[PDB]
Amino acid sequence: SHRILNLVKYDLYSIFKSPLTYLAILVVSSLIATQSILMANSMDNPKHIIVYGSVFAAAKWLLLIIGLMFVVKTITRDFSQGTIQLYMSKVKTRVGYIISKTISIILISILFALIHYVILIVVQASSNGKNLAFSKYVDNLWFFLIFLLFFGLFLFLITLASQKTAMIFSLGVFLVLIVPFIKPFITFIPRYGEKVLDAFDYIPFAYLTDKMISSNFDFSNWQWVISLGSIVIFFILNILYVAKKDI
Amino acid sequence: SHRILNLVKYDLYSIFKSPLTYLAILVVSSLIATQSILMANSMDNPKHIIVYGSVFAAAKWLLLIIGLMFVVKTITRDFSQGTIQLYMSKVKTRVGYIISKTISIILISILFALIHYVILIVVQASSNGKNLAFSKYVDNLWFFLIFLLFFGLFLFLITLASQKTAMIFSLGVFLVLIVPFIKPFITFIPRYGEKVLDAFDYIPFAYLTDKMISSNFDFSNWQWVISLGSIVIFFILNILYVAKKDI
Amino acid sequence: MKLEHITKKYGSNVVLNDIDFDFGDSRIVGLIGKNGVGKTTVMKVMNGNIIKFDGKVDIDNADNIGFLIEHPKLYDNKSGLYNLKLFAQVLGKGFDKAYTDKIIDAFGMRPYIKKKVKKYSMGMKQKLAIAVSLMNKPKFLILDEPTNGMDPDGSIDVLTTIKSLVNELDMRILISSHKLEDIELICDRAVFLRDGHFVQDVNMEEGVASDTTIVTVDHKDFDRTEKYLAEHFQLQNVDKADGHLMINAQKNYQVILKALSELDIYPKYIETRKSSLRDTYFNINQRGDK
Amino acid sequence: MKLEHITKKYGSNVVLNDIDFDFGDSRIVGLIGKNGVGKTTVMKVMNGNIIKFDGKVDIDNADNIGFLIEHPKLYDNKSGLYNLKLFAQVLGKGFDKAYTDKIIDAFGMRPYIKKKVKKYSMGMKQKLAIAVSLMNKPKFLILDEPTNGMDPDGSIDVLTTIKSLVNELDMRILISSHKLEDIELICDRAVFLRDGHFVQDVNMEEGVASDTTIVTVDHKDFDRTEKYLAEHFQLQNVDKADGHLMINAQKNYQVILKALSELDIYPKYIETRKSSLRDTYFNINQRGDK
Repeated sequence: SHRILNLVKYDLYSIFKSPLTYLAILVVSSLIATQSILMANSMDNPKHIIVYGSVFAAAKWLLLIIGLMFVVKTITRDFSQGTIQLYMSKVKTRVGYIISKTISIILISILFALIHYVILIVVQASSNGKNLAFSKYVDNLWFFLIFLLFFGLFLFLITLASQKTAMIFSLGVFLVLIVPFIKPFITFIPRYGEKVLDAFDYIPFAYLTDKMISSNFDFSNWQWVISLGSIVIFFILNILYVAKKDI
Repeated sequence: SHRILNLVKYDLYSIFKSPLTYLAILVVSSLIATQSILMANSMDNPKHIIVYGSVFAAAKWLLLIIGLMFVVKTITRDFSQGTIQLYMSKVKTRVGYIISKTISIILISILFALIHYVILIVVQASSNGKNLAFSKYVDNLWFFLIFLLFFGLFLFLITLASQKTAMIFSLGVFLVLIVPFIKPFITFIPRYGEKVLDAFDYIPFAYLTDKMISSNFDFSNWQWVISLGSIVIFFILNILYVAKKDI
Repeated sequence: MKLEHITKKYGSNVVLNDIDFDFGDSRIVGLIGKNGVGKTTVMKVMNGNIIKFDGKVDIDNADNIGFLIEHPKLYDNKSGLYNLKLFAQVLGKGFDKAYTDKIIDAFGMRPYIKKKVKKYSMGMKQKLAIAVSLMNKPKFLILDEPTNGMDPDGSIDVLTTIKSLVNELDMRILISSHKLEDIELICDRAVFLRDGHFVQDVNMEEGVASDTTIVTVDHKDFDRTEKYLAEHFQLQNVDKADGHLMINAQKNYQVILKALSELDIYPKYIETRKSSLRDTYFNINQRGDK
Repeated sequence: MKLEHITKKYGSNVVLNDIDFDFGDSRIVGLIGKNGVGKTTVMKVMNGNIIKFDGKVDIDNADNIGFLIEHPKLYDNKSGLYNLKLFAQVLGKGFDKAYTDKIIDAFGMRPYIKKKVKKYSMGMKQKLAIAVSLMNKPKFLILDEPTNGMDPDGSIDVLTTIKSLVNELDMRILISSHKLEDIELICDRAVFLRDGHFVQDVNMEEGVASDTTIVTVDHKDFDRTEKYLAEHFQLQNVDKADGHLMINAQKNYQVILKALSELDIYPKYIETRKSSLRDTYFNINQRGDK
């Protein structure tokens, strides 16, 4: 059981040593501070009242896109440098490799959620207004976990199949940013707009990306079952392909 | 005799044979068409009159930052693959190399000016309004020459000195984008703001970038003298360094 | 570690064809062949990258494997000590300071042990990669070209150091390197790969060396001398392309020169010398191309 | 083609110290040294790449120079035939189909001359680099490690083909490489580099005086053999009790054995003692580390 703990341990160290992590934190903090200052200096409110939905959504989107880049980079590091063949010796190693990578993804997600929580706390402490509730931060953490797990497993599968990296980065950016852009023109499609809009509530990509902007994590029962099922199917398929693929 | 013509001849062929040149043209044309259609569908004018200054400035800006990226890539290809050692043999070859790169820069600039002319001609042809003047396009051609020549020779000096390729792309983006972001904030400096604002009208980087978004081209005599002198000093220094550097 | 009936194929093309292999009372074994004959495929099969090989491989789960393949694999951005620490923790049971220190001192990377790997050269990276292979504490250590871009002095020193490591640790070595004259210095047995199967298996233990006599002459005369030596003595090997005829060690040259003189045909070059792997290599594999 | 009094310093570290070089009646020359001694520096100064000689370099403008350095340099996304056309327009006088076709046909990369460089292996690319060097139509060819990725059989065909072009036209070759036994196959002289200067120079046709060939014959034939050797070559030591006469090294045994077979003489024994590049290399170079 040494290989699983050692792989997760070294990715966290790699995160804590690079300066780009603290450059991303400074950039994110600067953008939220500019947005907060713009909202506070508005001429409608003489009491300096701030609503927290806009800061929540903006910080969530920026921090999510940074966390997405951090998980894809951690996933494709070994395939970029070609050191992966040292990690592909036995079967127990191929399974401990996938389990440890998933565990690392989970650790990255919890840390990023905690950072978002702390940052929102300091913004609320600085300003004045109506504080939020604990269930909101917890449910935000669950949404972070679900999103990052799903996308990390999908990109892990693509990087296993292709063993490259420029496509992986472009593909991740393509799935996150094309759908909000594409959604308004879907209605203009002749007689199939209503069908695609109803069916987008069951396609995991569509509603996860739509719900990315949203300040609440309200989920239906069907949505929860299908998301969990997709996670389990992806994990099982990854385990089977890593134990049956020849390099 | 062959040394000047072969390198310049192949850059034009690689331009006409790459898929990114047409991806870039399709993207730029789509952006210009969307802007023109949005501005044309506005309800202020019932007669569909269009003012071409905004389209001129926007198309010129996009083509400048794209021609700049095409120029940096063209100049860093050999240093990227490390094949510059096959070219760095004798002094006569070393000078024909520098001369050929400058001539290649001139033809790429001319080609991008022709694309700009074509885009403006099609946009003017489709719509209804008041046509421009030939003097505007010739001045636009000259402006293309000075900007691209200045930045390409400077960035060439940097690539010869450093032999690193990522840094050049970063420095290019930095030089195009740092000044508009800094310009509103430079004034707030205590008791030195008027001096720095007037001296920004003397720094070649500063006024070329300020005038990149202008819809008309005008220069002062001192500006012309400094720009031509700067071109000559960079060219002479490049010749001396290329004939005195050892790999 | 045993291999039984391995036959690996890629579509219609067949790469490996019904081989057998076994480490029998030998410590150093060399694998020799051309490019794209299945040397890297066999090495990948041995190391463990291929599972759909359609055969039977006898390996133990309690036994670890340390390997070196085609190119060094390292974290280029970071440092060398970080690489050693990471692969000792991730692959071995833990980190041993004295053991790693002994390996570092014997190989010699201490002056340059604290500088980043991206600033290293090829020989330094290859030596460090060899150290990564010993970091696993293997029972079997297999290396694919350990001396690719390194000078003769460095290669002789590195192979001698590896030989000195073979008695403190219980090691069985497989080396699939070219440049066979460095292999005869340190090797116990050599295997030759041609058309997938292992055709010949030469084992050398003591210095008897099976002394031989080399006679060199042009092809138009090589046929008649070949006829004479087959009618007179018993012959072990012949090389047609170089006109090299390799009979056993002959003490007296009198009967051969009198008969070839009465035959009026004459040889270009005659010697008796200790055998090597070069004659066997050329004999087995000059046949497919020339 | 001469180098006179070349000295190079990096700060206070002296790499080259008053070295002279001249192409004297030789076609193939070998450069032998260790790793990082400043061999790449010698090729780069000779290549015209280095500008601060602190010496004198005499170059005629009409002579063309062709070279190959550390790693092959090609355009990866583009094809091999493209590399030939591009390098023909940039370095040579032009493009001719017959001449380029002659380089392409003899080396053997015709089935795969039209695929993209991204799909090549290491050995095919080295041959393509060599082809570019011959494509230049140079008067001097300077190759830095031309055989770092091919099998022994592949290496011999490549060197023999290189020799064939040495004979079909007029070229002087400078080759720096390890694995020196393949260099001795086709070479006229070798120069050894130590402490920045060429310490020892060996011409292989002429030999060294320490080289001996010992021939023993019967006592009754000793007088006649001594008469023939006294007529033809120089005799240093004669031993009647031993029956052995040592003469200077000769690559060919034809004339000597013809004369003795004409005089009804069959030697008791024949052998040659020769020094190879390994013996010379170790004698010059063991002082470095050991």
